[PDB]
Amino acid sequence: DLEVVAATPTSLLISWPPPYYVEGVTVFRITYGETGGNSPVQEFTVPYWTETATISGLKPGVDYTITVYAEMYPGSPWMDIQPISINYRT
Amino acid sequence: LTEEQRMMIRELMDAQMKTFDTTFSHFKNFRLPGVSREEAAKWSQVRKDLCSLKVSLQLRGEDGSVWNYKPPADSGGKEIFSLLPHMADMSTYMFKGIISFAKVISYFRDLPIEDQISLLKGAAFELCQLRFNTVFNAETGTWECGRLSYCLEDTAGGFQQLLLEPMLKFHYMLKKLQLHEEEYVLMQAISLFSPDRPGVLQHRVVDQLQEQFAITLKSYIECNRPQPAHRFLFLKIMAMLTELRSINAQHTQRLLRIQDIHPFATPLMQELF
Repeated sequence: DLEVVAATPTSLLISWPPPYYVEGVTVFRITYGETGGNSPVQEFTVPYWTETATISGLKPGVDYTITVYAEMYPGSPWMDIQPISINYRT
Repeated sequence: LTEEQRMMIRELMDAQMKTFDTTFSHFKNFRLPGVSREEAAKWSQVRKDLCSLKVSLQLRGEDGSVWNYKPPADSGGKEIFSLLPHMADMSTYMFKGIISFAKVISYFRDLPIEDQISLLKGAAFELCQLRFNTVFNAETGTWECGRLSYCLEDTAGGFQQLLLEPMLKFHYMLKKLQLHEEEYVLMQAISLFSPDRPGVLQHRVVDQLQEQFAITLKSYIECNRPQPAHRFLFLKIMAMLTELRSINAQHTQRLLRIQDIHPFATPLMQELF
């Protein structure tokens, strides 16, 4: 599961459970894009320990798509997949 | 060189090769430049921190087109910043590599997770700097980073001016040593495990590891380096590492000052610091 702990119309706070397949993971890539897009996707990355992320500058009233990718130091694994995804609206 | 030492070096070598992209082939999508209060006098200090850095940037095409960027002279402006967004992306890309490199090592994975976090946060800039050095060209005064290159401006100024900044001096001095890849990799290991670093419960375990690596570095040089010249060399490298830790502290202060008037930092950088 991926959760939004809090929202404001601009801004998001989001959480995920730790895996499971860590160590596995060097970092989490995070992508948020407008939910089906004109928008270019935005991705940023955080350390494997981090359970929490902030997304900012969002438009009000817009449905959104948020994707988390967990990134594996070469030949872990734990395979592979999934990216885990959610949609939220201003 | 004990079978264990040889094994230790082998593991480090593997991690770097997986860990580290010398090409910077996979470095993509970076930002590019051009693309009354008081606080201020914070600004005058901030300008000083920026001033030391400043570099030309060159991009090489798949075409073999070259793009050259020359940074503005200071002004007020907020000109000074312009590189900063690009720099953060490069640091962020480097950091991801650094984190993997730690992850690969068996000893690091073994460590209690809180300890990993403390070490990585302490380590990360120093390791990143060490990786940069391998790219660095003293004669050029350039870091060559695949298609990307960064070239130092000449203040003229001088070398005498240039050497004033600790980071620049360190790269030139480290480059002089002409280290083997094993030597560079060991340094990262010694840096990566520091007992000192803030937030570390498990001092005793780390210190042994750091010592064990240090001996391996000491052993390697004596066996592999033909001795008579090189008797010093281990001492100098250790000296460089000590210098690095101090430089790391200086950098950390600088970033905080820059951010506070200006924020560039990526989420990973904030997470890491």
